[PDB]
Amino acid sequence: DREVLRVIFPTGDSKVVLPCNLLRMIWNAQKIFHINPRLPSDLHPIKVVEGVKELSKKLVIVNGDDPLSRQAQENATLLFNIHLRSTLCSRRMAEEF
Amino acid sequence: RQMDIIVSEVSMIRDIREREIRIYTDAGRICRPLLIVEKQKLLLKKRHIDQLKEREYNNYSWQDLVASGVVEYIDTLEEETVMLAMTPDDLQEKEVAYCSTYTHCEIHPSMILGVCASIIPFPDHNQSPRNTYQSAMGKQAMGVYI
Amino acid sequence: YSLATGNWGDQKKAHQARAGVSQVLNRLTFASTLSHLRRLNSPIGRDGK
Amino acid sequence: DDEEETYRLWKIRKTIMQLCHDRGYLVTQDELDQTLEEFKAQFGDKPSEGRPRRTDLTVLVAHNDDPTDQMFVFFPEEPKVGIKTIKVYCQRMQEENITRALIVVQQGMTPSAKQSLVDMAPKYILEQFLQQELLINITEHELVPEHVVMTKEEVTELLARYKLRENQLPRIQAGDPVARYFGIKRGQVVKIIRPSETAGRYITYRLVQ
Amino acid sequence: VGIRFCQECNNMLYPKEDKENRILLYACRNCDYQQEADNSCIYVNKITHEVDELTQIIADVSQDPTLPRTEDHPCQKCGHKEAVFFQSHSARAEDAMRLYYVCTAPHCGHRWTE
Amino acid sequence: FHYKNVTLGVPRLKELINISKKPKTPSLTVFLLGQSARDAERAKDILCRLEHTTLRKVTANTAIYYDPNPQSTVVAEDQEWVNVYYEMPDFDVARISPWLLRVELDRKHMTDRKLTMEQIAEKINAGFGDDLNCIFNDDNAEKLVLRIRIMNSDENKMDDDVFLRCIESNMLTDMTLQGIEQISKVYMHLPQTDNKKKIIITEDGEFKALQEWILETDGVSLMRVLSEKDVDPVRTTSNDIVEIFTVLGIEAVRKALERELYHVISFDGSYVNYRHLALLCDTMTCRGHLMAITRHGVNRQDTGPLMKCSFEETVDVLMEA
Amino acid sequence: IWGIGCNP
Amino acid sequence: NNELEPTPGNTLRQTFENQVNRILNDARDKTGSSAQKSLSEYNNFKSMVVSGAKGSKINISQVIAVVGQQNVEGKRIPFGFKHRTLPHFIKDDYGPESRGFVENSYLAGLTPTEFFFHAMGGREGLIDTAVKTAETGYIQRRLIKSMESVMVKYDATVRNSINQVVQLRYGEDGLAGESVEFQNLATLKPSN
Amino acid sequence: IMLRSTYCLLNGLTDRDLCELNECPLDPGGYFIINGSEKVLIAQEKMATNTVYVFAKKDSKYAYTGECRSCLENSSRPTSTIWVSMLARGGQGAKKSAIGQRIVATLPYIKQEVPIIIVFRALGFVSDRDILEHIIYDFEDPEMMEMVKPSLDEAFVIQEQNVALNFIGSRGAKPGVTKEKRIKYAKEVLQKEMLPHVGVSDFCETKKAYFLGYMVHRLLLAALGRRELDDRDHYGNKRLDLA
DNA sequence: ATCAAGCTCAAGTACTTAAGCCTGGTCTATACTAGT
RNA sequence: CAUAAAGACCAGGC
DNA sequence: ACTAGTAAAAGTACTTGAGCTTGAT
Ligand SMILES: [Zn+2]
Ligand SMILES: [Zn+2]
Repeated sequence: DREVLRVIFPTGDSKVVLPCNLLRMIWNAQKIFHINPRLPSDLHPIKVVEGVKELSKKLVIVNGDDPLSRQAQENATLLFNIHLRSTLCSRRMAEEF
Repeated sequence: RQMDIIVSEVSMIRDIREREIRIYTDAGRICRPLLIVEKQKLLLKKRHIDQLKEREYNNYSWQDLVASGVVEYIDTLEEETVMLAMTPDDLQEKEVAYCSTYTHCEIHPSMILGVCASIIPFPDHNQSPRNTYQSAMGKQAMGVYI
Repeated sequence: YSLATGNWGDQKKAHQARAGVSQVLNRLTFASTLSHLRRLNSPIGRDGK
Repeated sequence: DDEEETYRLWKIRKTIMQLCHDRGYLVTQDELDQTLEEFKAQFGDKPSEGRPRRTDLTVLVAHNDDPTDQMFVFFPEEPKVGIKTIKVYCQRMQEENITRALIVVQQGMTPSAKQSLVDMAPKYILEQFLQQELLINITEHELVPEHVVMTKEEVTELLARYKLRENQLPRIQAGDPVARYFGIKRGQVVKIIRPSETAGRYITYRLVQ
Repeated sequence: VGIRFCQECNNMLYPKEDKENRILLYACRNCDYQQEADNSCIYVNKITHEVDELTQIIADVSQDPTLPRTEDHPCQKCGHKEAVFFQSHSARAEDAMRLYYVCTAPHCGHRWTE
Repeated sequence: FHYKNVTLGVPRLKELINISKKPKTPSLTVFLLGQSARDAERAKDILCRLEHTTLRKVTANTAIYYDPNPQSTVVAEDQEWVNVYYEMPDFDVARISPWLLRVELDRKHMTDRKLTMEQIAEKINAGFGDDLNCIFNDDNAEKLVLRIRIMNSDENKMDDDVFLRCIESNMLTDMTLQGIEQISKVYMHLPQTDNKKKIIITEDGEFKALQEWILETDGVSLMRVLSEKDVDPVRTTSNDIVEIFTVLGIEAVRKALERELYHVISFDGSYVNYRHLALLCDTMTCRGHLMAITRHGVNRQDTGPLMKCSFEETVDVLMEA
Repeated sequence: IWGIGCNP
Repeated sequence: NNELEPTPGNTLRQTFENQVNRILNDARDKTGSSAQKSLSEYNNFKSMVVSGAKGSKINISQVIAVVGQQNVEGKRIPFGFKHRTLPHFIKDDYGPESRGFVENSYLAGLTPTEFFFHAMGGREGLIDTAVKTAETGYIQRRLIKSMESVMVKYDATVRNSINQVVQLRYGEDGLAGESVEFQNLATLKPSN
Repeated sequence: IMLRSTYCLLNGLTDRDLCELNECPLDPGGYFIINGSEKVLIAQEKMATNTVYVFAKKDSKYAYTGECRSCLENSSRPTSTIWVSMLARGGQGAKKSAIGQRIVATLPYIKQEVPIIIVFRALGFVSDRDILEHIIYDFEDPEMMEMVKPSLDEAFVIQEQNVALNFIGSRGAKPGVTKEKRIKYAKEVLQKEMLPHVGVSDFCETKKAYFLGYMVHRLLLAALGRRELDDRDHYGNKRLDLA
């Protein structure tokens, strides 16, 4: 989907309008729970993987179980899930966040 | 000038390139007065000023100033064959000469404003839409009217 | 008649006439009056752009 | 002269090969990447008093899922075409038993010939194109999205899993150059797949009438 | 190029073709008057529009008090050291910002561009 | 007033809101493919190959003489090259017509367009008929002259002075040497912003901007321009949406229309959301054709009679209904 | 009133 | 002296006035910078332009340094007489004084032949505001009558009054424009 | 009666007399009194009369129109306007391409246009040399003679004065039945409303020939690009209507 | 060799259209002809 | 409580 | 005599006009 973004956005920009601001929403959680960014952390990464998968399943635009009412679900919540798995992945949140 | 045959409201336009002469005696034209310049000096001498501050007991007024040949009425068509000097003390001296053959001269260059724009102090310091706003607002200022 | 009502024409042709001439003198301030007695006007219609 | 005209004949021929490749027929890959020199050595150098006549440029192709369905591509000789040439081509189609046909008209038609193309409707459906129109494939353009023609069961799940009627869809008239590129008659639904900046991809539908 | 009038009825003369002596003749469509051609041509259509302004500016324009004046350019015919310059004031505004000079000595009226 | 000539602001908005068939300044941005996109002189003869050139743009004067025999030559110099023609004279089969036409050519506008007398005289003979005869000089000389005679095969009413002035004032305006007749002037520039440059993913994976030569016209005819060699058929667009509706389709007017509204909104640095431009452009082109936002687009729809009467045509809608 | 690119 | 070569796309008049407007427009922004770098910290013009409550950086330049250059009908002040602008100048004059370059400020006051030009420019800028409102207020009625019943149904579809479908999901995603923000994806841009 | 004017009961007084009558000494006057209220006449703008104008309207086949609003010295209930137009270059036709642009005229009380040489030949002056010494004033400029040549070569067949007055007088508000009514109506229109400010009396049509030759000569100066066009907004082309 | 039938493209001639809301003012009911 | 018509033009305010 | 009847572009919609193709010959 890195290669999908280079044909949805052929020019090169990155300022894209989406729902809830994610950097501000990881930066609030670093202060509600007093995150010391100097210690080793206790977030095991295959809680991250199934976390992003089970949340990405709970974002239904088109309520449908059958095909053709399940593929438009994946066309609707497509750019937001590329953005969601882009920002909230395993390396970038065990290292930077 | 000195009023032999012709009443002072006609206009006599000569365009040299077109090779024709137009003379208008028709009604409805609009005009304003100016001061004649000779070779380079004006014609309004001080002899015309010292007996003009004495109007209450001398019988000398604006019509003796027209009939002496020192002011003259110029209208809009004849303001295209004219060469005005806007002020005598700065534009008719011996300097780096812009023009050397002026044919008229204004009285004072603040006589281009109307009745409601002559009640604005310092209009050359304001932004001109503000002058247009107050030139329609001293028409509804409560005062004494008559 | 045609001084009293503005419509610069006849009474029985009161819609083919150029109105707005001969209007009521203005008496708020003395310079309102001196401006109203010295006023020009052009007959181009006032919806054109 | 003649090099521009054989350039036109190569580019028209290549356009028709992608066209019947997109309609769902059997096209060899060698004549899709056909460079100008393989055309120029195969059919001839110059059409000015020459070997590519506008005859022996005709193309007969066959459908994939059924070997019976064939389509003929006619390149008429005279600039404007009357009724008599349409009766010639319709005669050759009569004896050869083929239904579909294209007529790449050089300069233009006559309206009684066009009425002589719309009148045989239930059998012998002929299509009319123009030389000036076929020099660029409009499906590869920047603005034109992906059109996919839909079969009847898929129209049944469209009109059954949105609980629509058939008139409540958006529409498209069958005279724009894309529905003449796909050869679509009244009653058929095209699917348009275009990428958007709010969701990423959007699939909309159109009824052709 | 020019124009031709008749000597009897005073109307316009036209060019005609008579096929005997191979000569262009001018005739009249009113009377029966003939005369031969002196220039042996009809028509001239200057597309370039390169007409010269020196045959259309008048010597009287030096009597104008609203035009600039120069000491630096003298005349050639009379040696007078005062002139008046102006632009094209005409058609063909393709590249028309040249400068035409008129001598201001009376009874000379000499005209030159640079 | 402050910014070529392109309309913006309010009048271009009211050109896009209806579908006005004559926009006040249409144009056609032209991209290039190969070696022509980088070098300036091959872009210059693509520039020459698109812009319309009538014959009167490369003429000096036309002068009708009277030479009854070509061996007379009242013209004071031209006996040399018609004497070269007199070494072997050709086409004296019927007669010799005396009435002559004579065009001088201007070599700045001629050599500016890489033209010569051989393809001009090829065009004004092959294309008009055989009713004329076009002789010309050699390119050694400074002046470029071409003599034209009418064909003798009619002389063996139609007076040829009026006729020859008629074709003289018809060949000056209706000859079309080069170019496309709808396109009147083509410019040439290479952009500074990145929205008209060529953006390539490099080998390492980096978005690179490349300066390219683009042409941009005054007048629109898209189908002949897409069909021209050394022109990119993918990226060439325009701003006349009824002409894109003629050439490309209906989805291309949806997307080109969305791009034009976004172009007039975002010129003063403003920002309107995307749902609104998609809803307007998706309602305006929903039923197949260009439903203009006027009286004549909405009042010809399947909406009821009590909705059209509150829009501009009350009693006429009520009486047809 | 400023310049050609500005405002009148 | 017949020595000015034209530019591609322009006549001789257009290359002349374009490079004169280039010179004069590049020499009033310089005076603007000389005014901007010569203010103070206790100043109040600067304390309004910075804070964003009122003012702009061209008003400081017109009040302090140079008012600028006026223009009617999108170009420099035209020859309203024959070959002159006002009857004080000489015929066919093209300098900066003769055609509207106001080189004084609002505090040094204006000369008469310059206050008249500034009145012309302010007049044009008042006509445009006087005229534009009817055309804009007519467009904004014609659109709102053309679109007035398009709405979101209980199927998350955006249907007409005749129920004929306009969009399958609203805004091509399904979301309302009240609760969205700008974000960055940061996957498309970097190297491999 | 306008107040403070010479036919008022307040002219030439002093301040105590004006204050005695309960009038203000400052109040400038210049207003009427009708049924109690006080009216004032606004001066109405007007375009100047008896002057020859040339414009260029980008609407029709007329490429340069002249105008002359004529008034016979403050005695005219209408105003008699005479145009002299000139037709287009790009008229689609296989004959006019070599012919050229023709000069016309739109006389008052004649709805269809009339070509010029017919109007000049309704005023006498039957020869063409005399008509082209009234319409152009020098005979050494070859450009200005070619510019009027199709206007001559259109009106060759009407080459008599009396059939020219039948031609001009044939198209009135209602055409005459016989011929002498048509030459009557043509002579009274073409002498009494053709240019009233030049002459109304039944002699001296030579001065109308010189002035109409001047009007068409001015159209040929502004068609050959030798002069500018006249400006409508020029405030030397206006007059003002007071009381 | 010309002759109607049917049709298409082009030019000429009318109809319809122009921001919202709010507050004061003066004038006018037809001048002219037959019943009564 | 009830009754103060209605149309045309004009000068203004945001 | 007094007093009541009293005659500015700009989009579309419709019409005419010229010329073509074609079956007949
Ligand atoms: Zn003669
Ligand atoms: Zn000299």
